[PDB]
Amino acid sequence: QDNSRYTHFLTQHYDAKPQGRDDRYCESIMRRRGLTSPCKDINTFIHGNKRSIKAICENKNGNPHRENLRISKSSFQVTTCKLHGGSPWPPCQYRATAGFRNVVVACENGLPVHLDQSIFR
Repeated sequence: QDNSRYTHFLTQHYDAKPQGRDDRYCESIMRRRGLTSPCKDINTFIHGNKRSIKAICENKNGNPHRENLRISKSSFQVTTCKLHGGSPWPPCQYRATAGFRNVVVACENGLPVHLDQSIFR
C-alpha cells in the first residue's frame, strides 16, 4: 500500500527547490528533517521533481547496479551536507557541497527506499 521507506527516503534525501545551498542551508534542513540527534555524519539531498527520481527504478532513468542497487541515467542537482567538529551532538555544523551528477538508489515496488551515500564521500 503505502511505503514508509519511500516516505523516509523523501524526508532524508529530497528537497524540491532549496534556493541557496550553502552551509546554513544544510544546518537548517538537517535539523528540520530530524537528522540532528545524533548529527548524521553525511547526508545528501536531491533537488527537482520526484518523477525523475522514481524513474531510476525503471529502465526509463535507471540501470541495475552492483549487488541490488540502481544508478540513474540523468544527472541531478544535489547538496551534500557533511559534519565537521568531531562531536556527534547538536549544535550540528555542516559544510555544504552542491553537486550535479547521477545518483545511486535502491528501489522497492518502483519506489526509492535508499540513497547510496558513498558516491558523495
